[PDB]
Amino acid sequence: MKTVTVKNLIIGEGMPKIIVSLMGRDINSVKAEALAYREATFDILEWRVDHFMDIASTQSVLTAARVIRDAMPDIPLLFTFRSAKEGGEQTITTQHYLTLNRAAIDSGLVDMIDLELFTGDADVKATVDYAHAHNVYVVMSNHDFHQTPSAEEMVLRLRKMQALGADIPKIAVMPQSKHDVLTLLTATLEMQQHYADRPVITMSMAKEGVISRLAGEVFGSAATFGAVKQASAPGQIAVNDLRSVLMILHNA
Amino acid sequence: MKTVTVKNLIIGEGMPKIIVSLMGRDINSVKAEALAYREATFDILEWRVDHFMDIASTQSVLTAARVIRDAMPDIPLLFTFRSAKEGGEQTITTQHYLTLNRAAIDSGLVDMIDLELFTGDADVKATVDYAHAHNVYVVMSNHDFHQTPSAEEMVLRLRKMQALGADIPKIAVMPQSKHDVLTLLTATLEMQQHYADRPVITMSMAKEGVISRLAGEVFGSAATFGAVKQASAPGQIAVNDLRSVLMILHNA
Ligand SMILES: *C[C@H]1C[C@@H](C(=O)O)C[C@@H](O)[C@@H]1O
Ligand SMILES: *C[C@H]1C[C@@H](C(=O)O)C[C@@H](O)[C@@H]1O
Repeated sequence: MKTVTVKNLIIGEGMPKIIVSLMGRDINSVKAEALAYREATFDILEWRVDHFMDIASTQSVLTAARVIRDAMPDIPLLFTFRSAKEGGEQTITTQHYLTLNRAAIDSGLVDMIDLELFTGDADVKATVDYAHAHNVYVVMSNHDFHQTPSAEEMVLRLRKMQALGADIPKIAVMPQSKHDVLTLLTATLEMQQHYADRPVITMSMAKEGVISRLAGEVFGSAATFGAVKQASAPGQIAVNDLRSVLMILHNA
Repeated sequence: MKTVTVKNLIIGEGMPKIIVSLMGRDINSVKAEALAYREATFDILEWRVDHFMDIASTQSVLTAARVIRDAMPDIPLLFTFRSAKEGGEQTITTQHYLTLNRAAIDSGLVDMIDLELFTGDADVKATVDYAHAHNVYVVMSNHDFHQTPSAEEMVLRLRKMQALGADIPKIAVMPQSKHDVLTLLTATLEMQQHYADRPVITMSMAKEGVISRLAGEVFGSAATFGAVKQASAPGQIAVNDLRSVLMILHNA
């Protein structure tokens, strides 16, 4: 295992780390959300950049990143543009997606970026190497909002992310049955037992999958997402309730 | 599904029911424990009769049952002699085991008895029919403190309990790996999806199995055990923490 340490938070040891997602449509709402979020308790702040409407302007995006960093100078900050293709709010070109992520890297304002695996291998690898050259970590990600692949497919997908240089592979899948939730846990455990080179983040979405957001410590998900007021994906529970459960499991 | 209702508690619907176990070595300690336990919040009281030292006297056992019922007139009360063979505190003959359970049935003091499947089919069936003739329900049980059978074996074991007339089949197994915890959840889900005639109670014991004590609602365990001060089996957590988690999952 190679853990990832950002600002004295160690990802891949101990209790799963709690991530919350800031969603602001405009600069004023980003400000208001940042000031509210700093009164919540969590480990990592994700900025969901795809919720921001003025996406075409790299400088508008950077101004908003600074509002967030100014509000929370000491928080681990993860910059995430989630494509509509993978369940996010809007669509941009691949070149603009890469430009935004590289601008985030260059700014020094963010600790981590999210890179979607299915952007394409060559672009992903080049952007991972750019991030690493500038001391930014990569959460490499994949989301299936329709269905759950087999455990074997999910393991191979997470292993491919590792091979492309991901610091933290991540997969979120949609259960169509309770059995699909167990499939996601099975894949998570296989990574823990047999492919334990990088911390991985896994989740089964929606109501049936909520147990997967709670059981990260035993089966090997390094982080989990909670909701401050609105979920950033189906199945997230209130962040304080998430924290309560994680502590009970850590101390059991 | 045929649910089991005891004193306005419905087992096999809604949130898993919380069971705690009263362990007293003698009549004075049974008294003290009953008075403490009635200041805890839970759904079913199990009296672990095998912890009681004066086991040879049916009348001493009945006196202790009455102390408990007097302290808690409205609680669902489950009478359980757990054999040392199945992880309990002492050994008695099969005939004395049956005598104690029948005396409990006859007393009107208890709502449910525990009957261990591996006592033997004919004795178990006869005692189930005696319980049913006297309006007492049967939790039919099996415990493996060493290892976890396959999911297929556990399903067939729980189905056999159903066939012998169990109102609530129950299995507790010891994981030797994290994979074994998933095996127990898999068997539980198979009962929910394909053999949903009776409520079943399932648990993977010890620290690795604790998630199985929390995830009953999603995968189909009808009840779960918590600890008031001391666990009655490995892996039980503090009852208030158990209750907190169950409510979070019920409301997620
Ligand atoms: C990494 C994904 C995970 C989503 C989830 O399923 O909780 C939340 C979303 O904001 C993140 O980008
Ligand atoms: C039915 C068993 C279950 C045990 C457990 O694993 O929690 C506790 C014990 O007192 C019960 O009789």
